[PDB]
Amino acid sequence: PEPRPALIAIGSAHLDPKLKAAFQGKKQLQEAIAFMKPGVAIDAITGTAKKDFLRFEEVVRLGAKLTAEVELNLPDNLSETNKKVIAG
RNA sequence: ACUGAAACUGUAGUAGAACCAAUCGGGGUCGUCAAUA
Repeated sequence: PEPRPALIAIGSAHLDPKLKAAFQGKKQLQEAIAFMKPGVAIDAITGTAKKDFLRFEEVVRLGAKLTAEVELNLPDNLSETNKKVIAG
C-alpha cells in the first residue's frame, strides 16, 4: 500500500500574538524568557562535582501558553462514527 | 504537463567537595570638686 499521509496538520505552537508584539524591540526581555539551569555529574566514589561535566542548559520559564493551528483534512466520505473515533 | 509522504534534537549526567563564626576581655571599682579676690 502507498504510504498514508496524516489527516491532521499540526502547526508550531507560538506565544500569543499580543505578547510577541510586546517583545518587539526588547532584546533584553527576549533573552530573559529563558534562564540558565546548571547540571553537574557527581563522581560516584569521591562524591564531588566532576569538573568539565559542569553544564548550563537554557530553559524557558513555566507558565507559557502556546497555541498551534490544527487542520483535520478528514476524508469527505468518512462515516460519522469514524469521525467520532478520530476525535476520540 | 501538477507541492512527495512520513520522522519528538532527543537520550545519560545530584551545582557540588572542603571550611568550627570564631579569637581576647573578673560586671568591675575611691579621692575630692570649683576659681577667684
